[PDB]
Amino acid sequence: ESQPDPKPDELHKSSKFTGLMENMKVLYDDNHVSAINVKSIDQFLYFDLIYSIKDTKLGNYDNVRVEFKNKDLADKYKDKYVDVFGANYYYQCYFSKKTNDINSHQTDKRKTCMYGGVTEHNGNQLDKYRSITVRVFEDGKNLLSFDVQTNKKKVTAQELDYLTRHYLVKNKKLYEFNNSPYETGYIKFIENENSFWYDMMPAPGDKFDQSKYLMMYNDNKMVDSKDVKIEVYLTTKK
Repeated sequence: ESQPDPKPDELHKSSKFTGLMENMKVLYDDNHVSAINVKSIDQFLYFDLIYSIKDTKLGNYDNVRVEFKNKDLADKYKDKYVDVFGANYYYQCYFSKKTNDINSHQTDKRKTCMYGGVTEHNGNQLDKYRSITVRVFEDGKNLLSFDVQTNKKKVTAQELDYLTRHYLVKNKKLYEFNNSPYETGYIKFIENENSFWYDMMPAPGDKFDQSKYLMMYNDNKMVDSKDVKIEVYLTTKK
């Protein structure tokens, strides 16, 4: 089944967001969580899992809390080896680790947080990368198309959304420090006779809540990388 295209729920307008657009841009910039074949090492609340994933590139985190929509999802992946991929946040992130009074001077642990992004490792690997075409519509016209790549058979929508928006930040300035050249944007995922979409712009007002925005990924929704198609619909600002 297909989510109706926007107009019920009309889209967020970037011109009515008066906060710092950088706080959206940073979620789809170069840095993101990516780990292959890792297992949970702890749990804070009953609907999350904690991973020791080090930020080898900048060391901004050593531990990542992954939050899910419900207990069933955390139970499904607990203690199993998985791949993790997603957009992380810091300012609103908190968790405690249950290391049983720990030792070895745990100290100086650097934390970050995310939602969903988890797929089983075993069985889900392709030998060679798969390409997925993204068609971009600007004011109704398809003026740009490009591909994103994944090595997973079942892939989260979060991973594909990140890769799509990363290209558009770098090449079409989708988000800038204090504005966007686009008024509205949505990303649409098509998988056989199912389709769904996400609003790409922040809610109006002077503050952007990163955690609430990223919470949409807590369903861990997945698509089959061989069947999915991506469309992006942007409208330009006056």
